[PDB]
Amino acid sequence: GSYVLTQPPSVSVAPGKTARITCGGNNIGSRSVHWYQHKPGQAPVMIISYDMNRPSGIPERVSGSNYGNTATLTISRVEAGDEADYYCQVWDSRSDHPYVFGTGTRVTVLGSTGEVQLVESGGGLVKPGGSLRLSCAASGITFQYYAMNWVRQAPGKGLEWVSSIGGRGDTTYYTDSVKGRFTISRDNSKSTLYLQMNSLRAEDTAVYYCAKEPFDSSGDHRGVFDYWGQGTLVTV
Amino acid sequence: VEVLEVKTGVDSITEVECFLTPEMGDPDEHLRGFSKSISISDTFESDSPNRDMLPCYSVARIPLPNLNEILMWEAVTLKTEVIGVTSLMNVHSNGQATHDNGAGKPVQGTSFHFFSVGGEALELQGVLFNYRTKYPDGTIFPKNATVQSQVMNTEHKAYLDKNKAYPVECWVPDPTRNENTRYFGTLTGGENVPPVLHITNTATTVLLDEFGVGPLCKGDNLYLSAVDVCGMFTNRSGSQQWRGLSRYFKVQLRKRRVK
Amino acid sequence: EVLEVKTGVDSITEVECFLTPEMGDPDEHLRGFSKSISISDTFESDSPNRDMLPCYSVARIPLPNLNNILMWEAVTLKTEVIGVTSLMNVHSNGQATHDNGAGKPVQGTSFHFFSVGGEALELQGVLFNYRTKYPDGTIFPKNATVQSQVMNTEHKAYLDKNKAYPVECWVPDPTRNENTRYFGTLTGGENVPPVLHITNTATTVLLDEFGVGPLCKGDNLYLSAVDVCGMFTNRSGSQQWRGLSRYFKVQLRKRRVKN
Amino acid sequence: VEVLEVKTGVDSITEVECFLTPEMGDPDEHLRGFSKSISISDTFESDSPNRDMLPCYSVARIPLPNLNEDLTCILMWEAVTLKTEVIGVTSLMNVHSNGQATHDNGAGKPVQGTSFHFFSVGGEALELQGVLFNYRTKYPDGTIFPKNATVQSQVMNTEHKAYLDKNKAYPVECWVPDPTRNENTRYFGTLTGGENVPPVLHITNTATTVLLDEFGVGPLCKGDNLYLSAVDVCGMFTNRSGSQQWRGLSRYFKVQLRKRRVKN
Amino acid sequence: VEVLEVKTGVDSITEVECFLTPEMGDPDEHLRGFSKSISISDTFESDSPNRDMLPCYSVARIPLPNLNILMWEAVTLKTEVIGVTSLMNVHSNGQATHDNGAGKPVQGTSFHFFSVGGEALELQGVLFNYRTKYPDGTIFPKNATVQSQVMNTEHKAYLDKNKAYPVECWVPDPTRNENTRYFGTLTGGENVPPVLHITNTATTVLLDEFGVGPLCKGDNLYLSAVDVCGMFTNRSGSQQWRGLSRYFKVQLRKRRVKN
Repeated sequence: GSYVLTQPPSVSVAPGKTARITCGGNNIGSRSVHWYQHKPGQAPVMIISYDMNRPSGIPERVSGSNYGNTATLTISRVEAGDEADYYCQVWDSRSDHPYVFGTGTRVTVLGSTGEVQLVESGGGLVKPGGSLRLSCAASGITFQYYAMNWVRQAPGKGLEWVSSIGGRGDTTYYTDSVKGRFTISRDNSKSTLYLQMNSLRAEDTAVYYCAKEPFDSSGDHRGVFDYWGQGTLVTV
Repeated sequence: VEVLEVKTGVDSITEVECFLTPEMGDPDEHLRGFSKSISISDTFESDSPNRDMLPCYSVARIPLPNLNEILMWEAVTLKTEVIGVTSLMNVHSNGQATHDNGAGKPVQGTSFHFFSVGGEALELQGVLFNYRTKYPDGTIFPKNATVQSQVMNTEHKAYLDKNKAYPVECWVPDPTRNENTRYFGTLTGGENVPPVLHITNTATTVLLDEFGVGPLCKGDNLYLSAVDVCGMFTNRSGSQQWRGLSRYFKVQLRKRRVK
Repeated sequence: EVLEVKTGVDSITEVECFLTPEMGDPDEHLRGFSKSISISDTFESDSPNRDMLPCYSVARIPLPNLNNILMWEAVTLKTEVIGVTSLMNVHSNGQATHDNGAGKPVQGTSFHFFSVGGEALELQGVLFNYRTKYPDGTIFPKNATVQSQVMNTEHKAYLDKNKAYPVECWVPDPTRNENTRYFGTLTGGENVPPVLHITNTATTVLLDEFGVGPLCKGDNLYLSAVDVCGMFTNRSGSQQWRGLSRYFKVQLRKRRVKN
Repeated sequence: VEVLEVKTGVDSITEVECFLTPEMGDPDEHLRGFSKSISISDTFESDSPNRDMLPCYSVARIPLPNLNEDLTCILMWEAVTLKTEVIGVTSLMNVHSNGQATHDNGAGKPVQGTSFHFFSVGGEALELQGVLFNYRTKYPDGTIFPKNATVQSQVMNTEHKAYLDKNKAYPVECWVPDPTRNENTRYFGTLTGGENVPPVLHITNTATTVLLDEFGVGPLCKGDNLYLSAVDVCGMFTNRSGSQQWRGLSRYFKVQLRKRRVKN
Repeated sequence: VEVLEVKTGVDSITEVECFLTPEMGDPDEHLRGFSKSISISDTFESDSPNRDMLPCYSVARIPLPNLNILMWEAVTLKTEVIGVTSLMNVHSNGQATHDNGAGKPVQGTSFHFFSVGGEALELQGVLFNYRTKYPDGTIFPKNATVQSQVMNTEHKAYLDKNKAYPVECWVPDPTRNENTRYFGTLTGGENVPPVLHITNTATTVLLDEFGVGPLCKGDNLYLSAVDVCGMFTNRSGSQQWRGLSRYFKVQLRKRRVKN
């Protein structure tokens, strides 16, 4: 099948105490693990890349490791703000499931609870067997140097990778559950990403997120989503 | 390959001219030809660098005129120089002042300048500074690193057959192989080391061995390979990034009969 | 097609001149200095003053009128930096090394470069920061893209004007310059000692591997030079480039060519 | 040995190719090719270094093919040309792994400071002479060092003669090649001392050293054994705490040998 | 002067052997071969150095055996700096490197220069600061303009006097000096190590590309030298130039010339 990442469904911690989200994987220690924070309604942010590296903005409190059959996110001085869903993610270049996400860990706090832009369009109501065109308008970046992705979150379920495209539009990959139905495409001049979703089924209802990969001189796939769009909900 | 006589005549000689751009890491488009700011790990055990922090070997596989219808293209002379050496005099752009009111700090510190011409992919040997360093998905690095990987582990053999893949700090030219390649490299380590870059179109390197035979291009393919880490750029905050430059190659080849 | 060299009393001529440095010249009191170097806040807001940018120096020297079809061929060059001892003026408006100490001598990044050719030196553009805004009055890489920081083949130019081509944008194009011999050394770093040798006993031969020197098209010899000796730190701590003139002496001979 | 004519033919020539790993001290497995962090003694009289703090000469004794399976009138392998380089020079650009920052937010301090690069090819064990920085230094059990060190040991004591005939044994700082012997060895060494000295390491497969003497005779391998010997202390690694360890690298050797007839 | 055959025989050859003492400024008798402590001026426009603060070119005019049309031709030079080991006196009125440390050795900017010629060395003027006021008793560039800081052709002179031509105003004129061989090295910087070799085995050949050496007009050989070894820092922190004498040994031979 795919590679499997297992996560504890939920974790509880008091303000001040430290929170540990584990990401179990068959020899995950020999794979680069990335971590995403997701608060309901907002764009997911990358908090750790390549096991333990913090992007500009993420505080020293947040900490990553990866050794055995287990990788570990560690938020140390926990605040009300830290309450969110945390996903681990790996990349398997050259496999039938290249971008693999964890099941997700919801953290709850039990005390007393802008150069790059990605703007999304196209979502809404549509009937079973119908069509819909998502678009994602990037600004502040030379689009052809960035591999781009569609990720979705079905009501209740976690993050599922949908489709990936290269910078030059050369490379296209899809999840097995959308192969013949969904088409990904780009207009580098108009600087926008497209998902043509036709022959829509009921299990496609989800918030569709636009996900950018880091800069690459060739626009190659790198296996990390360093910036996300605010998302667009499709219902059926 | 028993090497025999060289072909003469108007059509017996060809020329290959190209540039190799540096793979310094390219953390965002604004920093093409720079690495990411260098993070220092807490311990040897917990050293897991970001992919855009690792400079990589550059490689070009150039097809030559088709010869068959047994001749091979033989690389005889190389001209090479670093392109854009004067760019390192931009000491006014987002640098850290030497002192109060002073000009920017110029690119300086550890440098590695390396170029190779060969008739097959450059052959690599793996040596790791820290064997527990976790090299990131997307790079090709010494697999199954043991304690002996920090001095010499013969299991770590590879071919420089891909761009933005082979990190500079894992791989060196394998001196046990590379019979069909000529390689030249200089590491000038240290923290405040001055770059010394010469440019001239009057300097030629001869690629012939002690028997008068140059690299023989198998499958009519010439393999150019380069690294030019010129040193490190210190920006206002004190952060340091590798800075690299492209390398010009000009190779004279001639037709040689083999058996 | 290059043919036989002319012999006889009148078959040979000599060109002797000096090229003054274009360091920026912020006011008359500071001829051969740049303006004090400002550091920009970010890469995106880097807009240097014109008198802060050293430029390539160039001289186009008419030779005796010739022309079945003869051209002047540059054979030998003698060159040296004029006024090397001026860098021992360590008593004039400098910053003390320490309490009661002598002035801080000119030091830091240097670029010494000279070229002899039968046509304008051909330039390739490489930018340290592609978003650097070069000022009206200079000629610089136009339509700078992200790839301009490593290698953009659109940025081709001829060194055909004085006080125009900034040193930090342009290098000799190694893909052209067949009819020019160029020599350059960048010795970067912040505290680097200048090492300047002077002698009238040293001669550079300009002939290529075929025994042919630069052929002066339209009976014009093209001398080009940069001599940024390093930086002068004044009392306040601010740093200016200091440059010196370069002597050229070229021996040329008449050569018959065809077409 | 009166040296006579060189043998020619297909089978008259052989090649020896190997690497010598560095003996920097190896304080634990995590630090293979490093020394232990360097302690400074209180006085000259109380200087007793830990064994894993002392880099040692590396040595390899390589058997060559049997030559004299022939008849009356005695062949020896003669070492003619050497190719050598340091393996893993680019490893010294790992400036992100447990180092001390140059300054606030700066990259790690790179390996730098006093270095000793040395290689030898010979037909017998390298011959050593003893010179001690401090004669009262107490070298540890497990090393072989100048015995019966007198005051004159600090400049020159002719009693301190030895053969580099063992690995992880002969400390670098006690022993140098004995210039009074080593007739049958070619040795080359450079000490670049100082505290902030930049490493300058060249690599190329185009450079060849000729081992022949002024008479055109190279090292003659007694008992059909070639002796390779090396030291490559590249400088010192400063870790976060400020403590400094030697760092060394392996050395590639490639020696071309030819059969030579000798007499009586 | 059409140069013809060299004279042979016992009496056809002569030798000139002498030392030139350095003119560093000599502020009092106790400090012979030192300059005065270096004052730094407030501005460029108010820079008026003390005469005993300016090192000067040394020159010797040596009469040769009377000949006459024969002229003495200088063929080979042996030269070295006399008293290089004196720079190991690190116990005499110096500034400690650190607490309890030995004295600071002579270091920093150095200029080593020597010339052999058949006429006075010809000088070109270049000024660091054109508004520098050189003192009565020295010979310096007269009528200094703004262009004097890079190259002013009005500033021509002959090194025809001792304790007169300051080092920092004058360099050998590369447009003249046909009848002189000159060699000079400036190693600038504040902490630069002196590197002085001594040997009686090294010989410089003074013959030009035509096999002709300097021809001594009026039977006079002209030796000229500067050896500013660096600067001495004394306890107070003040810095003085230190110089050393230079040995010359010139082999001359009789040469016939015409018209």
